[PDB]
Amino acid sequence: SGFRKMAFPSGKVEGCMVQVTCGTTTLNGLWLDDVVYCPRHVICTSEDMLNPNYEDLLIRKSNHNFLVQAGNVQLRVIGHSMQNCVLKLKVDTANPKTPKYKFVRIQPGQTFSVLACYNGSPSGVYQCAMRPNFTIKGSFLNGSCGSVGFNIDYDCVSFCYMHHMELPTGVHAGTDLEGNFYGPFVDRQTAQAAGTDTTITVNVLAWLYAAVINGDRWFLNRFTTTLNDFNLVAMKYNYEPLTQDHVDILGPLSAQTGIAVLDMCASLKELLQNGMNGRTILGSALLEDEFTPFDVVRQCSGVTFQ
Amino acid sequence: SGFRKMAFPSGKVEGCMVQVTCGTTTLNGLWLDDVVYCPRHVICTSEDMLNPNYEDLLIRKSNHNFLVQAGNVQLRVIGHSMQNCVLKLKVDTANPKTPKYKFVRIQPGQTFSVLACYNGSPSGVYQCAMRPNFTIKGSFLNGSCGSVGFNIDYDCVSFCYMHHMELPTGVHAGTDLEGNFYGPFVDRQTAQAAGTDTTITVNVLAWLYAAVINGDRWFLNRFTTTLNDFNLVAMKYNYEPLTQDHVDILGPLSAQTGIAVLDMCASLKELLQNGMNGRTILGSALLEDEFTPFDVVRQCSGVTFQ
Ligand SMILES: *C(=N)[C@H](C[C@@H]1CCNC1=O)NC(=O)[C@@H]1[C@@H]2[C@H](CN1C(=O)[C@@H](NC(=O)C(F)(F)F)C(C)(C)C)C2(C)C
Ligand SMILES: *C(=N)[C@H](C[C@@H]1CCNC1=O)NC(=O)[C@@H]1[C@@H]2[C@H](CN1C(=O)[C@@H](NC(=O)C(F)(F)F)C(C)(C)C)C2(C)C
Repeated sequence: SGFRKMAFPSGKVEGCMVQVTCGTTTLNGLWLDDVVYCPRHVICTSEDMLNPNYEDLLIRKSNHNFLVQAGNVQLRVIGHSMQNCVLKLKVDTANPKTPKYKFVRIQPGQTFSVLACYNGSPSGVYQCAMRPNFTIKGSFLNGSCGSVGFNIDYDCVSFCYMHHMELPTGVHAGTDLEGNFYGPFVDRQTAQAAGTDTTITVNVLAWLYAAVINGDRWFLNRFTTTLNDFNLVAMKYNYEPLTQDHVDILGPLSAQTGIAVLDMCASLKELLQNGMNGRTILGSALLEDEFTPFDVVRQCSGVTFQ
Repeated sequence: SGFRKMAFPSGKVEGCMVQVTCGTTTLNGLWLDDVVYCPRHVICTSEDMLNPNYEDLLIRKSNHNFLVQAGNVQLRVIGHSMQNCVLKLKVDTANPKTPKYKFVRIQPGQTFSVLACYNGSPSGVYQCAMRPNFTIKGSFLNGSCGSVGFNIDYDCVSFCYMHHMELPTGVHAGTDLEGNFYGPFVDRQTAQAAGTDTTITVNVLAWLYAAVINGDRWFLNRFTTTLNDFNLVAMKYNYEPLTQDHVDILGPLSAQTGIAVLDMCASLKELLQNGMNGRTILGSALLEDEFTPFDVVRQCSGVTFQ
C-alpha cells in the first residue's frame, strides 16, 4: 500500500536527450532515429525573442550553425526544417537508443512524467498534470527548454510535451511534439498570462478512491447525491463538471471499493462545504487533482513496463 | 521556477534490475558486476516466514534453485551467500550496464529516489525520506521486495535502500545494501510496529526557503527568536530539535534569500502556533518535511547528472 506522486522510469527517454547549441543559446533536444527535435526559439538571440519572424530567421541559418552534442560525441547536422514551433534537425546518425515511441497530444486533466534536463543532461523526473487552462505546474529553470513530458505504455514512449517557457505566475507552457502549443500561448516574450484554472473533478474523485483503498475512510458518509445536484456544487467551488463518462471511468474504482460514484460525490460535496476540519487524506490537507483514474489503478494494482 | 517532489533519473538503476525466483517466491534483484542482491526472505515460503532460521534454510538450497531473469535472458547462478538480511547470488555474467556505484547508509532526514519494481520490471519512480523512526512512506505492493532506493552524484549511484516489508500502518521498512535493517525491524512476520515519528525540522525550514525563492512570502515576519526558544516550541509540536549544524547547513539558503535562519524559525513558530489560516505554501496546506537543504538547492539551481 501507500500512494505517491509516481513518475514513469525515465531511462528510455534519458537515452534520447542531447544538447543543442546555436549562437549563444543552448537547450535540450530529443534525438529519435536520425532527427533531433528542439524548440525553434533556439535560433533566436536576446533581441530576437521580442517579436521574431522565425521563417525569416531560419532561412539565414546553416546546418553548421547547429552544434548537437550527444554526451561527449558531436552529431553532424545534415538538414533542418521547422514544424510549427519545433525545429527538426536532421543528423547523420540514427540514435541506437531510440525506443518505440509515438507523438500523442494529451487532454487537460491527463498526467505525464517530465524529465527535466539541462545541457542535454537529465536532472530529475517528476509527475505533472495538464491543467484545464493548458499550463502545467512544473519545475524548470534557465536552459530547461526542450525537456519533454511523456507516458509509457508497456515498451512504447508516448511523447506528449516539449517545454518552451515560463508564464508570470510561475507555471509552464509548451507544445506537443509536432510543435503545436498547448493553450493560447506563443513562443515570443509578450505579456501572456495563464488564464483562470479549475480543479479536475474526476481526478479528485479518483484520489478519494485511492485514499479508501489505502484506509482513509473518515470522509465517507451514508448520504448520496444526483449528478446534477453535485454539479451545482462543483460549479460554485470552481470544480469542473462531472460527466456520465467520468462516472463510467470511475466504475472499476467504485467496484473495487464498493462505494458508488455518486456516493463519493456526496463525500466530495461535504468536503467542499466544510473543509477537512484539521484532518488529512493520503498525507494531504488539500483535495488533490493530479491523479487520473488510470494513475490510481496503476499504483494501487502494480502495472509495470518493459 | 516551481518546486516538485523530484526523483533522480532512474535509467542507471533500471539496467540493474532483474527477477529472482526461488520456489514459489518471485521478487526483484539488483545486478551489479557478477552479483545479484536480493532480500533473503526469497528462500522462504508461506510457513517459512513465521519464525525462520535463514542459515538453516540456506544450507538446504542449491545454486540451481535460484532462477534469475535479466529481461528475457536467464542468468546462471554459480554461487550464493548470505550477508545479513540480503542474499548475494554469484552469477556467471557481469552486468554490462553496471554503473559506477557505492553502497551508502543514509541518516533519518535524508531523501532518496525509489525505483518500484515488479517481476524485475521497473514500474515507477518517486522520492522518499527516511523518517526519524527509520520507516519510509513508500508505495509498494506484493512482489515489490528488492526494489532499491538510491541517490545519484554526478555519474555514481549511491544505493542506500532495499525494500523488504510493509508495517501495519502502511509504511515500509528495509535494509541498506549490506543487509542491515534501518530501524528495529526484522524480516519475519511478527507484530512489529513503526514507533512514534517526528517532523524533520531542518527540512521544513529548507522548504520554507524554497517557498520564498518561489515567491510565497506571506508567512514571513519581522520577529526573530533564539535557537533555544525555538527548540522549546519544536518539542511541543513534536518537531525534532534544531542544531547549530542545521543552522550552518541552511546558510546558503539564508544567504540567497536574505532571511536569517533564526528569522525563518520565528516564521515556523508562528505557523505552528496559528496554523496557516486557509493559505498554502508551494501548493501544500501542510508544512512539508521531505525536502533536504540539498534537495532545495539542487532544484532551485539546476544541478544535473551524467
Ligand atoms: C528555455 N530554456 C526557457 C525556460 C524558462 C526559463 C525559466 N523557466 C523556464 O521554464 N524558456 C524561455 O526562456 C522562454 C523563451 C523566451 C522567453 N521565455 C520565457 O520563458 C519567458 N516567459 C515569457 O516570455 C512568457 F511569460 F511570455 F511566457 C521568461 C520571462 C524568461 C520566463 C521565449 C522564446 C518565450
Ligand atoms: C515483498 N515483496 C513484500 C512487500 C510487501 C507486500 C505488501 N507491501 C509490501 O511492501 N514483503 C513481504 O511480504 C514481507 C515478507 C514477509 C511478510 N512481509 C510483509 O511485508 C508483511 N509485514 C510484516 O510481516 C510486518 F508487519 F511485520 F512488517 C505483510 C503483513 C505481508 C505486509 C516478510 C519476510 C517480512
